[PDB]
Amino acid sequence: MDDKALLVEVQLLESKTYHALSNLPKARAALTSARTTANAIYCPPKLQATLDMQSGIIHAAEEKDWKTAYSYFYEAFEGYDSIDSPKAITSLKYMLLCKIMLNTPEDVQALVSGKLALRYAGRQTEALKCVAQASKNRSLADFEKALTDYRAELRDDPIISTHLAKLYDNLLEQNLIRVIEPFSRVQIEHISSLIKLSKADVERKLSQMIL
Amino acid sequence: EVKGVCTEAGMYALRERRVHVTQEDFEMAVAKVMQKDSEK
Amino acid sequence: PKNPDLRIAQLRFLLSLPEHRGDAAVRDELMAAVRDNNMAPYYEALCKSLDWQIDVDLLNKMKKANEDELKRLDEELEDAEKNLGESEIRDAMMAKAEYLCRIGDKEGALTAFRKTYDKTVALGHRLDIVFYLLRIGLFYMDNDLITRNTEKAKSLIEEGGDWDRRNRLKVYQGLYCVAIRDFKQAAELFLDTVSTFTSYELMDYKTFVTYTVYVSMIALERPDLREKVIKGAEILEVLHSLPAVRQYLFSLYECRYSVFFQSLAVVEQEMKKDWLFAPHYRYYVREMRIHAYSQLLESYRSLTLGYMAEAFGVGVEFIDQELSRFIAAGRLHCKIDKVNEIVETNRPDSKNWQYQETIKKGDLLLNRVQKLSRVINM
Amino acid sequence: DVLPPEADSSIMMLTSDQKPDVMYADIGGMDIQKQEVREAVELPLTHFELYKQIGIDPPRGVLMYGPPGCGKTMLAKAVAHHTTAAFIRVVGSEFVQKYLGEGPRMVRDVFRLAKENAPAIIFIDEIDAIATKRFDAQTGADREVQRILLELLNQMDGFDQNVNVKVIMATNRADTLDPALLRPGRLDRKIEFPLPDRRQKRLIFSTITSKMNLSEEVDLEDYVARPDKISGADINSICQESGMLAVRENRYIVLAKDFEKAYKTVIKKDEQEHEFYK
Amino acid sequence: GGRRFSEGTSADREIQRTLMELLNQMDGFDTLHRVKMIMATNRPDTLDPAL
Amino acid sequence: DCTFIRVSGSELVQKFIGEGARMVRELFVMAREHAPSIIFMDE
Amino acid sequence: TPNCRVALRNDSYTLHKILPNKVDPLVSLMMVEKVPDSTYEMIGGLDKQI
Ligand SMILES: Nc1ncnc2c1ncn2[C@@H]1O[C@H](COP(=O)(O)OP(=O)(O)OP(=O)(O)O)[C@@H](O)[C@H]1O
Ligand SMILES: [Mg+2]
Repeated sequence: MDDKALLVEVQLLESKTYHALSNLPKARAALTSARTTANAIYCPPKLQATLDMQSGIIHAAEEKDWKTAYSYFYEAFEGYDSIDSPKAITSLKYMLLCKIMLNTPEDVQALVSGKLALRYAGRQTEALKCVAQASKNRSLADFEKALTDYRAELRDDPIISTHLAKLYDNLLEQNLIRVIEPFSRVQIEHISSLIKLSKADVERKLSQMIL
Repeated sequence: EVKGVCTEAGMYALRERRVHVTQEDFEMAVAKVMQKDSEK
Repeated sequence: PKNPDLRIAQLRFLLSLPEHRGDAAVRDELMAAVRDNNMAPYYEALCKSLDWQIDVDLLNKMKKANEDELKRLDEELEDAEKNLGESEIRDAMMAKAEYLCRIGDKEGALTAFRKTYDKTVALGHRLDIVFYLLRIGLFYMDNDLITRNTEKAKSLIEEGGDWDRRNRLKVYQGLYCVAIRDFKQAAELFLDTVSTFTSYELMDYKTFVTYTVYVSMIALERPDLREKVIKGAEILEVLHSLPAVRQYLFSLYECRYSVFFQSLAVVEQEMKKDWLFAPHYRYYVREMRIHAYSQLLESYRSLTLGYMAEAFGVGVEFIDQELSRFIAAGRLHCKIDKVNEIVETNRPDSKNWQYQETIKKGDLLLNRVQKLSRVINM
Repeated sequence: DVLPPEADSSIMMLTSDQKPDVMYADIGGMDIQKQEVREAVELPLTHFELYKQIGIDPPRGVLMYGPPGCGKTMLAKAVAHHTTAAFIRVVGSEFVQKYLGEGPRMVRDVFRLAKENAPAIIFIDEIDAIATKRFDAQTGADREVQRILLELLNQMDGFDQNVNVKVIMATNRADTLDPALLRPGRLDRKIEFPLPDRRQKRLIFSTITSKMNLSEEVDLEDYVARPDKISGADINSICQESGMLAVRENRYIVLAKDFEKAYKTVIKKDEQEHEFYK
Repeated sequence: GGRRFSEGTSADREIQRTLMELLNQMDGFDTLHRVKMIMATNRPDTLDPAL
Repeated sequence: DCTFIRVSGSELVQKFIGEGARMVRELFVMAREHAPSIIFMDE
Repeated sequence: TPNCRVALRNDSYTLHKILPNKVDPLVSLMMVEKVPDSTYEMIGGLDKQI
């Protein structure tokens, strides 16, 4: 029939529901069909940023290029700027979780201190600042209290529950070079005592570093 | 337009910092070059 | 044509060198030898074969058909020059000399390819002629003629992009650098495995995947195996159909050391019977053993030698004689003790071993130029 | 004896008090052209290897054109502010010097200065003073200009795809150009700056009126809704006039009555629209 | 001033060069500060729209 | 092997054919000197 | 040759030496226009018009 713009919506909605029902390469194609369809509409006034969000979701769902996936969540928030407050505040989460995944933890506070993001204050932007602060001081126990405080918005999203376990490994070795740094030969019984973690798993994890 | 598309397919590959041109870049290139065909 | 032509050279290897296995190989090659007009490349193969006493009419029915294609070229060369195209004599047999390249030997090919090289003003036929000269120079192992036209190939690609003539070309050095014992080049020429197409010579793409993984585990260390061939979706899913080679690569990565030797015995047996790795299959594992040894040995310092029996490979005395010959070889930096039953390692600096290879090349180039200046000037 | 290179016109854009300090955020609503001038000017300047690696032949020079007052001179100012390369800025009506042979010497030492210095960027404005169509080999004032164009058409051919010299050129009338200048190998990329209509129009009101008071209540969307063919060079003067209309009343805060008097003052079209036609 | 032409005579070659030098020196890459311009004509029909 | 000459009637070209070239036919002096030549014309 | 450069002394204007080959004006003409030099190998699907 006549329309073209509503085809973009139903292809984007199928792109939601193959990913959330755990089928990535079928969700990859249904996104691309919405990519090649939205390239012909003269006015995508608001649906562009809605497509720009899951242009970043599925492209970060395989974790190949976080830098270009960060560029999608920026534009999806620029399109959500000052016109749609529920969709905008979640767009702060996907850019700064990516930035901690990018391992530039100080730049998280540099954005939210910016005057465009000073307006969108709330609970979930504080859920990112504490975790960025936890990865800033580079400690395991600093990460744990930030999870337990803001669990209602941190450990609730269906992609965060996937991306926390990969971030935990990176911050495990980030505190592990921190405490090991100031010395020479040392015992293994103290580094387990200074991380509050076991000895057999640490020793294998230490062995992976020198390999 | 064939040399218009096949040159422009590199511009999609270069704007996402790839080094190989892929089959989804060509079909994204058709919908823009034929869009200008649909303009006047 | 030269497109099914490499399987012939594999089956000639399949004929002669497995000595007991010479019955079905002399049948299925003769299934293709005395058809498709092949005349020249199997006289001495017939000498390595049995008698096959009546081949005379078998040759006469084919050398006639060789002449039949040759005489219609002799009926073409006067009708093409009368009302000329772009020298349509040459332009006809610039596609029919590759027949004569397969049928006759290189001489009908080389005098006709260098003929038609000067005909076409664009490289798009020239650079395809050069791929023919490369391919016959692998059959007759023309190691001095491939050095000429490879530069003459590569000098053509710079004008234009020619990536179906560059990425195609990279496979040829990738098969040549693994023909010679040069593995850090062969994995580098096999770096892509993305633009590498479902070709004619590795008609399975998955056989190309086996060749690019067997060389990749030698050439590079593990900051790069842990990024490139463990994370490539182009390389994971093609060995996802392979139970052995997925296990063969990951056992070194997962530190499953005992099952590493198990599948290595399969591959090294397979590497013996494979063509083009059989010149260097005994060079492979002795580099893969010492690669497997030093990875485990450089993590610890006070490892006992009897720990490696039940966790790395059985036989304590088998570990004993094998480490004894590699420290004596001047590699595998550790120092085994005997009568308190422990293996102690060291860490030498990257000066003396870097110094050691310099004094080799300095003697070798001085060997070259001293011998040269005696020959020239009387 | 051989010399270091030298020119008088221009020198090298002295880099301290020479940037015209306009940033990318000033130019409101030019999303295609801000993006597409990047791919032709400074993205091959820095990321040269990807163009070499894919093999897509980066453009030598670019011709930007359109109706007057569409940010042609403005977008060149912002490129020169955020560059990392040398920027060479010439006016294209200074090659007509009085003495003969000055001009062809004046052309060839620009690119020699663009060679020796850097991976630089040449910017020539009002090429209509040089590149026209019609000539007359009887006057001498027209025999000179014909030798001017045969220099830079020769000098743009003397590149080897290795030096990173980009030539941005901007005109107002593309009709009075010889198509010898627009052959591939010399000028391959053509950018028009069309006139903004409504979607790009409301973005220009946002960036201009961000600086002034504009008290609290004055609407801007009620002026974007109207028709009638407004440039980008007069939306500035809608706001430039209305501020003076408030300063005249000794009133330092913009009212909504000021914008109504200022809108009908700038454009001043009558109708040209005898209604019985439709 | 003039408008422009499709280049009829040889004279208005070098006047449009003299005109386009004026257009650039007004607002091309220079802070045009404290320099006010006043122009007068009987008929503004024949003016270049770029001016 | 033909000297592919195209004419557009331009005037930068004009100084290499002749000083006034009151005809177009003065092109043939350069054409009959590269004798197996081809003249080309656009729309 | 007619239309060939020379060197030339200046005291007596005596001919000195042949100065090589400058240009044909036809060569400069096509050099200005820059036609896209092509071949049959880049012709896409026009076999009957060839
Ligand atoms: N975002 C904008 N888009 C378009 N024009 C703008 C914008 N912001 C300001 N302007 C105004 O447009 C005017 C024209 O700038 P510029 O000189 O670049 O246009 P132009 O196309 O070069 O016109 P001309 O060629 O006649 O000089 C500027 O003086 C400025 O006042
Ligand atoms: Mg301007």
